[PDB]
Amino acid sequence: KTRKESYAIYVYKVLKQVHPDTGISSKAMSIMNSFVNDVFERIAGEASRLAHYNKRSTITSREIQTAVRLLLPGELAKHAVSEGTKAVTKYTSAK
Amino acid sequence: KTRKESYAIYVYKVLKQVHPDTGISSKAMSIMNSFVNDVFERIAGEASRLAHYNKRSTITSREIQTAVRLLLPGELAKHAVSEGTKAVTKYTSAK
Amino acid sequence: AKTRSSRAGLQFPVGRVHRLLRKGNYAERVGAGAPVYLAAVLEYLTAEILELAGNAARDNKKTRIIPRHLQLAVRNDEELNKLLGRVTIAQGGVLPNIQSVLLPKK
Amino acid sequence: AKTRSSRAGLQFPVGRVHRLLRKGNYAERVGAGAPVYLAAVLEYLTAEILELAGNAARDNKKTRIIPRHLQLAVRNDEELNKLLGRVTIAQGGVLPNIQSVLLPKK
Amino acid sequence: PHRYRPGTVALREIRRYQKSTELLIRKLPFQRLVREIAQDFKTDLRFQSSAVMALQEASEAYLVALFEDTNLCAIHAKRVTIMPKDIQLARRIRGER
Amino acid sequence: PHRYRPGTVALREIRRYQKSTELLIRKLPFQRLVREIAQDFKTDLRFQSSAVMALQEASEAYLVALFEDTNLCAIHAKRVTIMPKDIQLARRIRGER
Amino acid sequence: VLRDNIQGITKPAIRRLARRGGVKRISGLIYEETRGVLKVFLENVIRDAVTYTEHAKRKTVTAMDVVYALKRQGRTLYGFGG
Amino acid sequence: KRHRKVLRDNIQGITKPAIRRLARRGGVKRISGLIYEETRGVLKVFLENVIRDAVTYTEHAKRKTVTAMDVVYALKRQGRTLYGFGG
DNA sequence: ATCAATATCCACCTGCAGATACTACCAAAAGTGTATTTGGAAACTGCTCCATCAAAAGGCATGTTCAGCTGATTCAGCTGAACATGCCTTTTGATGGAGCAGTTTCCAAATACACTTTTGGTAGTATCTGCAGGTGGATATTGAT
DNA sequence: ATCAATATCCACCTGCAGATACTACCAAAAGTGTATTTGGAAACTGCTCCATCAAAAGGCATGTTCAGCTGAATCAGCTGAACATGCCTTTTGATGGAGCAGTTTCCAAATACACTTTTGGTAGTATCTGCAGGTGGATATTGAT
Ligand SMILES: [Mn+2]
Ligand SMILES: [Mn+2]
Ligand SMILES: [Pt+2]
Ligand SMILES: [Pt+2]
Ligand SMILES: [Pt+2]
Ligand SMILES: [Pt+2]
Ligand SMILES: [Pt+2]
Ligand SMILES: [Pt+2]
Ligand SMILES: [Pt+2]
Ligand SMILES: [Pt+2]
Ligand SMILES: [Pt+2]
Ligand SMILES: [Pt+2]
Ligand SMILES: [Pt+2]
Ligand SMILES: [Pt+2]
Ligand SMILES: [Pt+2]
Ligand SMILES: [Pt+2]
Ligand SMILES: [Pt+2]
Ligand SMILES: [Pt+2]
Ligand SMILES: [Pt+2]
Ligand SMILES: [Pt+2]
Ligand SMILES: [Pt+2]
Ligand SMILES: [Pt+2]
Ligand SMILES: [Pt+2]
Ligand SMILES: [Pt+2]
Ligand SMILES: [Pt+2]
Ligand SMILES: [Pt+2]
Ligand SMILES: [Pt+2]
Ligand SMILES: [Pt+2]
Ligand SMILES: [Pt+2]
Ligand SMILES: [Pt+2]
Ligand SMILES: [Pt+2]
Ligand SMILES: [Pt+2]
Ligand SMILES: [Pt+2]
Ligand SMILES: [Pt+2]
Ligand SMILES: [Pt+2]
Ligand SMILES: [Pt+2]
Ligand SMILES: [Pt+2]
Ligand SMILES: [Pt+2]
Ligand SMILES: [Pt+2]
Ligand SMILES: [Pt+2]
Ligand SMILES: [Pt+2]
Ligand SMILES: [Pt+2]
Ligand SMILES: [Pt+2]
Ligand SMILES: [Pt+2]
Ligand SMILES: [Pt+2]
Ligand SMILES: [Pt+2]
Repeated sequence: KTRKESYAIYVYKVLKQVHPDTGISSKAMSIMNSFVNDVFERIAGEASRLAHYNKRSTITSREIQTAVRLLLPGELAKHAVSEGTKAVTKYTSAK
Repeated sequence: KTRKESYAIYVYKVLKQVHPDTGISSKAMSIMNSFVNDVFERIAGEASRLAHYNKRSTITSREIQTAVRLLLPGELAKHAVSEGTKAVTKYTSAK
Repeated sequence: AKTRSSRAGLQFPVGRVHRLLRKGNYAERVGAGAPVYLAAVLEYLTAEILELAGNAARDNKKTRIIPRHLQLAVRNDEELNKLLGRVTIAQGGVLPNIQSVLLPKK
Repeated sequence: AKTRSSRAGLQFPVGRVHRLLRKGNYAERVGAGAPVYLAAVLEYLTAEILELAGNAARDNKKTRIIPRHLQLAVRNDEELNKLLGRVTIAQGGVLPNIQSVLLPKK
Repeated sequence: PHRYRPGTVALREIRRYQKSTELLIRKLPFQRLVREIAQDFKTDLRFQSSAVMALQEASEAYLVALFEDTNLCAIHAKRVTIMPKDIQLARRIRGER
Repeated sequence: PHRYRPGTVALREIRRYQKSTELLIRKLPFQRLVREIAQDFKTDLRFQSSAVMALQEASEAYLVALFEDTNLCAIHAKRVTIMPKDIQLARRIRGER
Repeated sequence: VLRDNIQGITKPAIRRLARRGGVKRISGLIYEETRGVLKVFLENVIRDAVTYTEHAKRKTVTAMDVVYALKRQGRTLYGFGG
Repeated sequence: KRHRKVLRDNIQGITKPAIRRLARRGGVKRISGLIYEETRGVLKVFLENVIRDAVTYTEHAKRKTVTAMDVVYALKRQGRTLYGFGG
C-alpha cells in the first residue's frame, strides 16, 4: 500500500520525446530509475561537500554546477551545464 | 584571528597513556589529526545513510554501531563495539 | 497555478527534486534554482542514454528497449562508460570482444 | 559540572563530537548516546595506532613518533592496512620489500 | 566420424556467450551457497528472491570481469591458457589481495 | 680499476630508497610542471607552497605504487626488466583503464 | 552422493563465465581457484547485507540490503531498486 | 605587471635519475630505456586530473590561490586521500 | 583443390508473458499566499605568506664499456579440448504459513531556548632537548683471481 | 680460498630547529535548567511472497583420445648498468606587496506555517502485442583427404 515513488513516468516521457516509436521493458526501466537515483546522489553529495568546504548553509545552482563539472566527463559536463543554465533562465524569465 | 580546532591535545593525552616517554612530531600529529577526521567522516557518513535507508531522522549510538561494523575490519570492529558500548553504558549510569 | 517543471520547460519533476534535496540532509538550506538546475541535468543525461539505447534497439531489429540495449549504449560511448565505470547493469552482458592472438591462424 | 567526557570515562571530547554531528548535516536529530559511542571508537582507534607507532619508534631507537613510524605501524598491521588501504601518509615511504627473483646468484 | 579441433568450439562459445546476457550459473546451487555463507553470519535467515538474483548478477558480473583481466595476464606472459597465477596477479593489481 | 657487477648498485639503491622517506623528484622542476599544467587550465593562479608539496607527496606515492605493480607484471612475464607494456598492463588492470 | 555447496558451482558453469570473459583455454586448477574467489566475494557482500538486515530487525535479506552492500563495496548494481 | 616567463616542456624537469629513484623505492631492479617517456606521460595525466579538480575547487571558492585544502579535496574525490596537510 | 558434415543465417509463424490503455480515489505531494528569520555579498582593510630575487651548494648530463638479459628457435612430452547421453540435479509450478509492512498509540527523549560556567586555542615571550648529519674509524660485502 | 677495494655499520658529538613550557586572555565553547514537541517503539494483524516439495525437464559427470600448448634448454646479439668526468641547476635565506580572510553592516532570499488544488501511484480491470523460439531450407564454415 505505502507510496513507492519512481522516476519512471518522467523517463517514459523523455523516451517519447526522443524515440516516439520506441518502448521500454520493466527491467530496463528499473535500471534507468537506479541511474537517475545514482546520479542525483552523486551530484547532491558533491554539492553538499562544496557548501561545507566553503562554510555556506545553502546548496545553490552554483554548487550544483561545480558538482556537475567535478563529476561528469568533459563533453557530457558541457552539455549538462548548458541544459541546466538554460532551465534556470527559462524558470526565472517566466511569471 | 579565526580559531582552528584540532584533536591534538586529545591525541597527546592518549599518547601519554600508552607510551609515557614518547613524543610526537608536529607532522606526525598532523597526520593523526587527519586520521581522526577521516574516520569520523566515514562513520558519520555510513550512519547518515543507514538512518535514511530506515526512514529515521535520528542518528543514535545504534546507527554508529552498525557503521562501525560496516567500516572497520574484523578484529578492530569487535574491539570498537566494546569500547563504544562500554562508554555508553557508563554514560547512561552517570547523571 | 503553473507547475515548476513546465515553467522550466522540463519533463523531470522540479517539485520532487526540491523535496528530495531538503529531506536528503545535504545542507540546512536549498536555493530556488538548484532543484531546477538539477532536474535539468538529470533529464538531459536520461535523454542521452535513451537516445543511444534507442539506436542500439533499432540496430538490433527491435522497438522495445531492454537492459542489453542500455549496456551496449553505455559501454560503446566513451563518456557514459567512464561515468558508469564502476556500475553493473543487471542483465546487460558484455561487449563482443576477442583478443586477436586467440583468433585461429589463417 | 562534570564534562560528558568524564561521565563516559573518556579522553576524547564528547562535546565537540556532538557539535560536529549537528553541523555536518548527517540527520535531523542526534541521539545523546551517539557522540559518546563515536568519541570512544575515535579514541580506541587512535590508541591502537599510537601503540604500534610507538613500538616502531622504539624499534628504531627514537623517542619521537615521526610519519615514517605511523607508516610502518599501519602497513605492518593487517587491519589498519586495510582500513587505510586507500590513504597516503605523507613522508611515510614504503615497507622494505624486494622480490625474490631479484636477488643475486641462486 | 567428425571432429572439431581444440579451440574451435571454444571460440564458438566465446561468441555465443558474449552475445547473450543470461546467468551462466544454475540458480539452485548458487542459492544453497548463498545461504550457507549467510548462515555463518546470522542463523535462520530468509531471502527475498530478487535479493538472491541481485547477488547472482553481481557475482557473475564480477567473475566475468576478473576473467578478462586474468586473460590479459595470461597473454602478457605469452600464453593462451589462464592459470591461477594469472587470477592471482589480476587480484593483487586490482588491490584485492 | 674496480667494478660492481650490473645489478649490485641497483639492489643497494633499492635498500637505500626503501629505507628513506624524502621526496625523490627535485622541488623546483616539480613546481614548474605544476604551474605549466595549472596555467593551461586557468591563467593567473597562485599556489600555497603546501599545495605544491601536497601534489608532490601524492604524485610520488602514486608513481612508487605503480612501479611496484609494474614490477610484478614484468616478473609475471619471467623478466626482471620493466617495460612500457608492463606499465600499460598495470594501468589497464587498475581501472585507470 | 553428498557434495559441498561450493562444488555446486560446476566446472562447465565456470567455463561459461570464462567464455563470456573471452577466455579460450583453461588450466585445470582454475576451477578450484575460482570457487575460492567467489566465496571471498560473497562473504564480503553477504556479511554487509546481513549487517543491513540486522540493523533493520528483519529476518529476511532484502534486495535493497544487497544493493546497499554492493554500493559500499564499490560494486554498484542497477536493476533491483534504489 | 611587466612580463612573466613562458612555461614550456617542464615535464623534462622530471629527469631520468629522479624516475630511477622512484622505481627503486618501488623495488625495481632493471629499467628499459623507454620507461622514462612512458612515466612522464603517466605523471602528466595524473597531475592534469588532480590539478583540474583542485583548480575547480579554487574557482568555486572565488580565490586566485590554490590551497593545500583544494588539493586535498581533489585527491579525496579521486580516491587518493592524503594525510599530512590539514586534510 | 572437392566434399561432406554440421553450424549458422534468415524469412516467416504465432501464443502469451508481459506491456499498455482506462477508470475511480485518495492521501499525499505540490503549490499559492502571508508572516519572519538570516545567510552571506558588499565594502573595507589588517596582515599572513606568496612571487621574486641574489648567492651558495650539490646533483645531472654525457660517452664509453661490456655483463648479462631478452627474445628467438626448437622440441618433447604433458595437459586440457573435444566427445556423446541417461543418471540425477535443477527447474517449474502448486500451496500452506511466516514475517514484512500498515496502522494506532503514547511517552522518553528529542530540540529550543536563556543565562552561567569552563576551556581550548593563540600569542606573546622563554628555556629545553632529540636527533640530523658531521666525524673517524673498526666490520662487512663483493668481485677479481 | 685469500686478497683488496669500497660500502656499511657504529659510536660519540656539537649545533639547533623545532618541541615543549607559562602566564595572560577570551570568545566561544560546553554546561546547566526548565519549557515544548515528537519520533519512533511497542503491539496487534493482513496478506504478500517465501520455503517446501511433486512432478516434469534437460544439463552435466564421465573416460578416452590426442592436438597443440607450455616450459626447458640453448644462445647470438644488443641493451642497459656502472662509472668517469665536466659543470649547470637547484637549494637556501632574505624581502616589498597581492590577496586572503577578519570583522560589521544590511537586504534579497529562504524557512515556516497555513490553506487550496493537484497529480502520481495503485489497484481493479480488461485489452493489447513484440518477440522468443519454433520451423525448414538455403548457405557458410571447418576439416578431411
Ligand atoms: Mn529523435
Ligand atoms: Mn601553457
Ligand atoms: Pt551529508
Ligand atoms: Pt529469479
Ligand atoms: Pt601454470
Ligand atoms: Pt616545498
Ligand atoms: Pt619489451
Ligand atoms: Pt528500494
Ligand atoms: Pt583544512
Ligand atoms: Pt584448400
Ligand atoms: Pt498475434
Ligand atoms: Pt510547500
Ligand atoms: Pt547574521
Ligand atoms: Pt657531486
Ligand atoms: Pt661540486
Ligand atoms: Pt656475454
Ligand atoms: Pt626469453
Ligand atoms: Pt611430441
Ligand atoms: Pt588431463
Ligand atoms: Pt539425453
Ligand atoms: Pt495460505
Ligand atoms: Pt500466522
Ligand atoms: Pt505471523
Ligand atoms: Pt515490524
Ligand atoms: Pt586551558
Ligand atoms: Pt582554564
Ligand atoms: Pt605560542
Ligand atoms: Pt646520525
Ligand atoms: Pt666517514
Ligand atoms: Pt670515514
Ligand atoms: Pt551547550
Ligand atoms: Pt509523531
Ligand atoms: Pt511516527
Ligand atoms: Pt529427459
Ligand atoms: Pt603433436
Ligand atoms: Pt654474446
Ligand atoms: Pt645502450
Ligand atoms: Pt598593496
Ligand atoms: Pt590589495
Ligand atoms: Pt574575500
Ligand atoms: Pt499539486
Ligand atoms: Pt494523474
Ligand atoms: Pt488528475
Ligand atoms: Pt528468433
Ligand atoms: Pt531449424
Ligand atoms: Pt532446419
